Amino acid sequence: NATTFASVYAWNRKRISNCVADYSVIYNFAPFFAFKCYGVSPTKLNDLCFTNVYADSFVIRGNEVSQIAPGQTGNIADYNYKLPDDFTGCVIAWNSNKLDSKPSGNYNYLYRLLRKSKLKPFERDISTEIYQAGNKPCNGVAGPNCYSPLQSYGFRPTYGVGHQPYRVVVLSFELLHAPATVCGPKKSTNLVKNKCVNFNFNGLTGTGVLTESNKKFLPFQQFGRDIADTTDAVRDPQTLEILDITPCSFGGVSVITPGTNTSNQVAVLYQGVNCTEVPSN
Amino acid sequence: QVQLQESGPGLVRPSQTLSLTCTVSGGSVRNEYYYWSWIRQPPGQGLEWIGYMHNSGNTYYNPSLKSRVAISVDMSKNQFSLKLSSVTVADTAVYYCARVDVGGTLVSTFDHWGQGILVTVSSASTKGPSVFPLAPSTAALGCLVKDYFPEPVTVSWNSGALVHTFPAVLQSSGLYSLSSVVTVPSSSLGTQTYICNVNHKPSNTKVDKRVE
Amino acid sequence: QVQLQESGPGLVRPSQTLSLTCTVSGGSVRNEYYYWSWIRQPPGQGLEWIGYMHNSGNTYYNPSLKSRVAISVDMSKNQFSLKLSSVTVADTAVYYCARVDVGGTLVSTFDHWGQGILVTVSSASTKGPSVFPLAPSTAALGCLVKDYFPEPVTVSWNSGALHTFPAVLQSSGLYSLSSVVTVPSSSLGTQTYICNVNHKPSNTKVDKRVE
Amino acid sequence: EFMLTQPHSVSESPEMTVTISCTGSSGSIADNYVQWYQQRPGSAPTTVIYENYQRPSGVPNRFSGSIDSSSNSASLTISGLKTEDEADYYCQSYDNSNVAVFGGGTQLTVLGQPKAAPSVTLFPPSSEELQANKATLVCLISDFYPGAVTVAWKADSSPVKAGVETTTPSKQSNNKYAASSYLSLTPEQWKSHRSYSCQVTHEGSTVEKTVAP
Ligand SMILES: *[C@@H]1O[C@H](CO)[C@@H](O[C@@H]2O[C@H](CO)[C@@H](O[C@@H]3O[C@H](CO)[C@@H](O)[C@H](O)[C@@H]3O)[C@H](O)[C@H]2NC(C)=O)[C@H](O)[C@H]1NC(C)=O
Ligand SMILES: *[C@@H]1O[C@H](CO)[C@@H](O)[C@H](O)[C@H]1NC(C)=O
Ligand SMILES: *[C@@H]1O[C@H](CO)[C@@H](O)[C@H](O)[C@H]1NC(C)=O
Ligand SMILES: *[C@@H]1O[C@H](CO)[C@@H](O)[C@H](O)[C@H]1NC(C)=O
Repeated sequence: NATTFASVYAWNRKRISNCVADYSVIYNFAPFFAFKCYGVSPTKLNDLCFTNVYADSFVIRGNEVSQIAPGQTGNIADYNYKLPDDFTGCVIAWNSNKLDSKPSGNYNYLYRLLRKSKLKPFERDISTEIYQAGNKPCNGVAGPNCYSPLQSYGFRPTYGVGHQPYRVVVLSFELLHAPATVCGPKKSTNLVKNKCVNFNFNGLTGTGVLTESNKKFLPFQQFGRDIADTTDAVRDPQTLEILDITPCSFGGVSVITPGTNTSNQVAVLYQGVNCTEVPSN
Repeated sequence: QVQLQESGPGLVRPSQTLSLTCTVSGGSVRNEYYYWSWIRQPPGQGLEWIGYMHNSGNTYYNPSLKSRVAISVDMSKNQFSLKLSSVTVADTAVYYCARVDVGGTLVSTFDHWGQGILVTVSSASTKGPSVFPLAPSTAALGCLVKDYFPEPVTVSWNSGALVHTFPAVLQSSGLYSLSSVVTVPSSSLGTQTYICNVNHKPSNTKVDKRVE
Repeated sequence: QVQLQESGPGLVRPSQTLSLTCTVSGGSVRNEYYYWSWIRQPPGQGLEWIGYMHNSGNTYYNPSLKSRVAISVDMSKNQFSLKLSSVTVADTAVYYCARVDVGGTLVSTFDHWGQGILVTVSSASTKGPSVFPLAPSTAALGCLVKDYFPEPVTVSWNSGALHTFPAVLQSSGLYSLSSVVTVPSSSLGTQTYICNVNHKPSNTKVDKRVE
Repeated sequence: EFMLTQPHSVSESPEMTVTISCTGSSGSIADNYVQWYQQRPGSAPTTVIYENYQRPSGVPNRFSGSIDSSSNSASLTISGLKTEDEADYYCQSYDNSNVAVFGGGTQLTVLGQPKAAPSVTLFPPSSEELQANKATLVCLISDFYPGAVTVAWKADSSPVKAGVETTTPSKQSNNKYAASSYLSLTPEQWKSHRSYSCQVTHEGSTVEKTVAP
């Protein structure tokens, strides 16, 4: 939702890390017409993590949106911005003709053309020298055989989908050393007590009767274990409340049988548990 | 083929707001290379453009009707609805939904059009018109019909003599007006029993008026 | 995808062993299923195949110049270098390094190419150009500029008056440049016509009256 | 700032050539896709011109566009007028600031019969309605060949345009049209002014009648 957008030949490079990536704002800002992902499914972005996320923003035409993909050929996908074949990420683009256009012709957006060599993936060339196209070059002044490499976009109102300005944002995901620290939100739920609920406080998978505890911990301690290395107490990461992890219920049921030689009526015995935690006499 | 379905009321009170809807049938509204626009046809005037809306919703509205007209597309049900406020006798026009091509060239070539909903605006209910005679100067006699809202209202003479009639027009008072005229050989025959009659269908009321 | 890039000297003395290089990015030169070739192309002529070299030491050459070329390889830097000994003035051409696919049960197309570097051969190091008019005999006339070491040379007519043919490297290792104009009738010969040149790499300007 | 202007109606003999201009008196016109449309009474308008120099496939090949007079004033040139070409037309263009501007109504008709003069009849302003504190006027039009005519009012010393209502013309039994006009006035203005007049604009003529207290 930024106001000033970078050109396609000088696309923006913002390192995003050490934060929670709430991707709902992406779906809330625009109808995401050109939303297409290549490494992760368009819905599992909140269920995994990455080390660093790079957001590349630029403005192109509506037909040039198809050039933002791993392996392409075109004016932008050869000389302006190229994605590697191993691109694992999403491509977001939407119409922006309402702000990036003017009646006299918007000239702040240009695209490079006629480069002598294809740019490597994720490359940015800031130089803007003349394009020498002859063994009798100019004396530095642009003209014959020294044509300008940057051509201005034809951004104007009343244009069609083929030429209207479209703002594109490329979210590249990276994995390397220094393990992942920027993940999506996990949507924590409300706390349930006095029930045999499964708990996952900061990854502590288990099951037990979460009851209020009086064993005050230290400010820097989050879990608690007994002699048997079994976790029996955990703090809710939302507050300073401490809960004891007691074993919910387990015990061998013994069936009292007087013997089929006499009768068929039998009884059961739930060893080590109350009668209030089991499904006449 | 693709057709444009329309829905909405055509009778509202003045100084209010009205929201009309229009759904594209036989296809999909999320298809690219096309916009979606509403078009007005003022009575007695030419053709008037309201505004078009892309699938992204750039909101290209009319400059003269700023903050008075608005249309929003909803691709979830493949429909788009036009809304406007302060409806009164100022426009009382018909509105048409349509699509337009933007396939590379500039926005042009409206290929599909709607049916149209007559947006009539009035404050008073269905009431009988007022009749006034016309004095003579070959002479002629007539009667003036004024301030009638409903459409099924006709003018006649002597209950069957119909002499000529003329169409109506929605004047500034928000109501229509009619007129009639009969021919006489001379102005001396003005003392005859020429009776101009009108009727009101919604109330089954017939009013007579003698023109001396 | 895979792309290559050449680098090396641009102008060397004759009869000296030439040695270019080619950097492989996006791919491994230590991989099988692909050869690694060098393709030269004289200016305005066809492609002349030199040879391709497999990763397993198998180096091939063109029979017309086998006794001169010797392709090397470097698995550590993903590079391979073509060594061409006993260069001549006619060997100036654009050398393209290109990978060729060998996985379709037969040797196949050069799927990826480089950018190409146009090397030249010259024995001298500095020489001023010599101008000669093209006297006429509808008419046409011009001037001829030859015998100069560097490639870029700018020619102008009457310092602003109104083609300049591209340079060509002759047998002596020097370039040549031509220019010609046209007139609708021979009566235009009464006007003045001076042919001047601009030599930036040596700061030289020559004047020659043409008629 | 882009504006257009359209004439009321143009009529000529069959098989002739006519010219209807959009009159781009404001802003540039040649920098946009000039469009023409065709509408019948009741139904929605249809496309008759899709490109500045090309016609759509759904229309007979009898239209040609005059995009510029080398300065301004785009026009449409129609050759081979016949009875099926009688319909309404509207200019369509766009401003450089995305402001769409429709030209307006333009009715084309063929002169298959001589142009009859419109009959005009006036009457006193309903003395009973004058007692009812109203002084509305009424004008009658009939027996005119064109499908639509413009009505104008004239007072004793100045023209009258405000408060004028025009009825939609209707076809008679003799293939002619008839309409009516109304003018809303106050009794003080009727008592002060000397007289009023009603005139009907026709394609090449004008019929006017007067009325006085
Ligand atoms: C994590 O988020 C929870 C939920 O917002 C935070 O709990 C909230 O903590 C604040 C204290 O800063 C509570 O405000 C206090 O509420 C009491 C009782 O209404 C009032 O008397 C105090 O004056 C003060 O306003 C807030 O009620 C509480 N919300 C809930 C739902 O319990 C929690 O603090 C956050 N943890 C961290 C480390 O930020
Ligand atoms: C974007 O920023 C503008 C102000 O720059 C603000 O009004 C708007 O609410 C923000 N969000 C969206 C979705 O436009
Ligand atoms: C138990 O089994 C024995 C031997 O089969 C039998 O004699 C006796 O009647 C049985 N007891 C009862 C209560 O039936
Ligand atoms: C339930 O379990 C508790 C805990 O051991 C025990 O004190 C109590 O006697 C049991 N029975 C009832 C009815 O609470």
